[PDB]
Amino acid sequence: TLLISEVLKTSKQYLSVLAQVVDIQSSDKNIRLKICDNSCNQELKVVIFPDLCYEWRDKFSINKWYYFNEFVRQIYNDEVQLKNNIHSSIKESDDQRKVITYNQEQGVF
Repeated sequence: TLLISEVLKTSKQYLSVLAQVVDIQSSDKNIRLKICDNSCNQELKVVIFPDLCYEWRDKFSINKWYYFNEFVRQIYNDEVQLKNNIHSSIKESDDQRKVITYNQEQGVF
């Protein structure tokens, strides 16, 4: 598995990345995500296409970590992103802690 910091600069065609989903857009027949690391301060755009996108439609959870396995690296507008492809696979990370915090409106203090 490569870090997003790696992904941003690698020359590989195929990669696998463990990362957090910080944005979901289910805009029809495709899922578009932003994913995030602890290696970098930048997000990475991921597009999940027909086939794969069929099972992940309503599945993704915000801030959850997943293994994106054997995705394809591409460049669009000077921006690197990853895409689904025939060999691709996605798995929820089994070692993740759900933390629930509440923030209080501060104008009260």
